[PDB]
Amino acid sequence: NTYNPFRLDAPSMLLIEEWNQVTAGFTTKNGGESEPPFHSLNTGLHVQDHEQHVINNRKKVADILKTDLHDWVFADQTHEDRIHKVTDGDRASGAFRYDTALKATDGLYTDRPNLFLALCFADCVPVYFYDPVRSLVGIAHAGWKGTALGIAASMVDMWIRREGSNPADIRAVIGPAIGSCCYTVDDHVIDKIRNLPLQQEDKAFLTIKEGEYRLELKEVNRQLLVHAGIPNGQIEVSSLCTSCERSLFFSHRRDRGKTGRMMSFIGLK
Ligand SMILES: [Cl-]
Ligand SMILES: [K+]
Ligand SMILES: [Zn+2]
Repeated sequence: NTYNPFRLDAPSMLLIEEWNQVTAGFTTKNGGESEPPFHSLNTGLHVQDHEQHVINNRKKVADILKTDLHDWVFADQTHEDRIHKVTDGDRASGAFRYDTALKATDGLYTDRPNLFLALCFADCVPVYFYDPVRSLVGIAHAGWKGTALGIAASMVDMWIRREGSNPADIRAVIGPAIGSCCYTVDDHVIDKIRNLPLQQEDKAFLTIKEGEYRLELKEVNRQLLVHAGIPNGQIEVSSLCTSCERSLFFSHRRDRGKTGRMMSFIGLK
């Protein structure tokens, strides 16, 4: 299926065209230095890959975007719902060492120029946020936990309440993540999903058999953005499934737990 709203600058980059001034995108599996099981453009420092290879994969992505890795900010992602407003002082945090990545953080946004925000992915849902009026860019990492927590709606509530955004001005993109085609969950997950402040929670999951459910994590997040006040017309959901697209993405589910991570990135220049 189409890459839309992304454009493929092969091999390594998928770029959100309409936003580019914002630079936003998502990396692919290809064009890196990492050995199996991280072949080849692994960007995670937390998956026991060779550290120098990950920094070089990041150094290559930073150079394609004609930026410096010193102006990048990374998160210690704990699959909760903490959103950090990145400022100049946060520069280079987590970019070369995981020790300085933003602790227990899964949402990032900023209004400062030349400051690139970065989240790691290999099946979970990447969300992008852009307010062209307030000149805010943001990204959030939503697995099933972050989805049940509504980390995507908190980004919108944070822009509305702390930053003075009009929710009608906010644009959002949902990137490559695991589709319902390849994702089944137990009651423990579904009970937490169906407890979201959405009334149409069950539109995103079905029952295969008792205790096994198919779940579309992109759709719950899209529902949470519309609930939060973003007009549905201003949300674009990538159809790409990280499990299905074997030549493009790492997938935690397909690869049986030991694999690389792509990254989403956004920044203003
Ligand atoms: Cl439970
Ligand atoms: K249903
Ligand atoms: Zn799939």
